[PDB]
Amino acid sequence: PLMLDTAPNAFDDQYEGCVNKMEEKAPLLLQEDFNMNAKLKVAWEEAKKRWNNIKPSRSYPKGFNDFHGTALVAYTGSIAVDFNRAVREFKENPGQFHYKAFHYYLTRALQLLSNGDCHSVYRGTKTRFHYTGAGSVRFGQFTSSSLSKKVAQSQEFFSDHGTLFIIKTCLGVYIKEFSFRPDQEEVLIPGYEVYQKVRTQGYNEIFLDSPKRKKSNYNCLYS
Ligand SMILES: NC(=O)c1csc([C@@H]2O[C@H](COP(=O)(O)CP(=O)(O)OC[C@H]3O[C@@H](n4cnc5c(N)ncnc54)[C@H](O)[C@@H]3O)[C@@H](O)[C@H]2O)n1
Repeated sequence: PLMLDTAPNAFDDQYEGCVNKMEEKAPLLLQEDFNMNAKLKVAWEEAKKRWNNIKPSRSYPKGFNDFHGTALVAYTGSIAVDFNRAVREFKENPGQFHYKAFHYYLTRALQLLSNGDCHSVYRGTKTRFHYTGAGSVRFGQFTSSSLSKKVAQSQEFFSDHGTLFIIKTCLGVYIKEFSFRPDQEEVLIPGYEVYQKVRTQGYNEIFLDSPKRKKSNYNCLYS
């Protein structure tokens, strides 16, 4: 089983106060990430082509640029697992974090896309999660969920050995438009959202309620 807690070791940068500085420095940071992360570079190049195709269909929040769009498209792609792991295990050995720019752009994409609306979402997993009683919960990593319980419980994401999270999120963003899917009705939740009410029901249902945005352990680390 995996532990569900406040994600004390996750890279949870919210970039409070350094957005202008990051928008200037992240392009350089991105080249650095790529130079040491071949898988990310490939996922990004492929996502940039798809973004090019998606972009004309609609308008995006002011300040939302191609980096934000390409990061989000890439995330719904195959790179999510490796990225999330790197974020989750950050504090462990923060010398080899090669998603410095990627983490910023994806974080900023969701910040720009989130109006504040709250959602009832569901997330299915094939690995059992155990709440270790910390008092509250943060996912740490960016966390995918769906507006549809059907989707969350589908064999694609869930099995009896895993967990179904029933979540009320107010920072999650409906990113259907961006996904290589998009019938997954995905709501992407930032890892720094805190759920003040945690309730386990049965062996595989975890209810996460009372979301709140709280300060992160890291802030503008690479700015
Ligand atoms: N899960 C859903 O219901 C759902 C709805 S849309 C969606 C899509 O699924 C794809 C992958 O997303 P996902 O977030 O499941 C990938 P996520 O990084 O959760 O991968 C899950 C695996 O990573 C490891 N892991 C995850 N969390 C932890 C943890 N807290 N501690 C230790 N190890 C952990 C384990 O191997 C776990 O099985 C994306 O394309 C996303 O768009 N998933």
